[PDB]
Amino acid sequence: DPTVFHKRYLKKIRDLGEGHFGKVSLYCYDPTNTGEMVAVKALKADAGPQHRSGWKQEIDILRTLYHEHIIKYKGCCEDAGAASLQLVMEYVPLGSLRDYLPRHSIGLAQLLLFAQQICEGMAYLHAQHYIHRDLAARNVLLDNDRLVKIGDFGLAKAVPEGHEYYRVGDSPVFWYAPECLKEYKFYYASDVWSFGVTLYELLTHCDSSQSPPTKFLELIGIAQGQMTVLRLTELLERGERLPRPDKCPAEVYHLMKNCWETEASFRPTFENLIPILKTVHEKYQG
Ligand SMILES: CC(C)(C)c1nc2c3ccc(F)cc3c3c(=O)[nH]ccc3c2[nH]1
Repeated sequence: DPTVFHKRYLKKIRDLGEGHFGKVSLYCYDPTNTGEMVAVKALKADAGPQHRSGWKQEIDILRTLYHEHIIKYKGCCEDAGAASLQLVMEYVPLGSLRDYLPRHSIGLAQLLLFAQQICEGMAYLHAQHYIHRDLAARNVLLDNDRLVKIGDFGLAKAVPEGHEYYRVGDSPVFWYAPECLKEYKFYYASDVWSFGVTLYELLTHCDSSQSPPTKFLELIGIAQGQMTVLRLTELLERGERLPRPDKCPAEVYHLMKNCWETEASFRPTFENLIPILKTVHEKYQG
């Protein structure tokens, strides 16, 4: 059953973040009056046809998802001037792990709990026959209780019923498995590769000097898209991998490497990752 927010009662507070197709801002929704704080995401200015269709897909997908570790869809708002809907979501005031981790002292057990929660949301997503396609620390958000909420479903897709992959502008190539780069196939297992990269980001505390783009660009250089993807594919097929983060346990690095098996069918499922991460979280907790 639909929920409609009325622009007449939305009062902008501040900007929060920029995703693939939309910008997110904080609003007070006050049909009285104070009222509820909500996040509102709107189609970016100068959006072309391809962007409007991506944006429509994002709203359609998020409208169907309902889980403790997926950012909560609240409703939509019409913007008649844009001829487009605006997406209203819960407000999660700690923002993304990309912005949070560099600014706080966080232990290994906490990082592994974040990872477990990411796997729980992703196991749910895959249950529902969607792939995310940009599973990266920038898109993992934290609520006031530091509970993980996966966000930015801008690239997400329904995997055609009867299949284990979706056949695929600017892609987040430094988070992508070789089959995505080379075969233009995005499997459920391709999101698991991306999770491995995200886990690497968590263990490096989202330090920019250690980031996946920094590490790969050191080897590939700035180049055109096609050349970048070719060079990246070659490195990955030859077994090149992101290094073990300082202070990362051997078994946690082995977990990353398993998520980065070149052959997709050898990677763990998100369902299996849940108890694996639970186990290592408890181990390093006490
Ligand atoms: C970059 C991206 C599109 C993933 C994004 N950033 C935020 C965000 C950043 C800081 C903050 F305090 C809140 C949010 C936020 C939010 O509160 N709700 C929904 C999405 C979202 C968000 N979505």
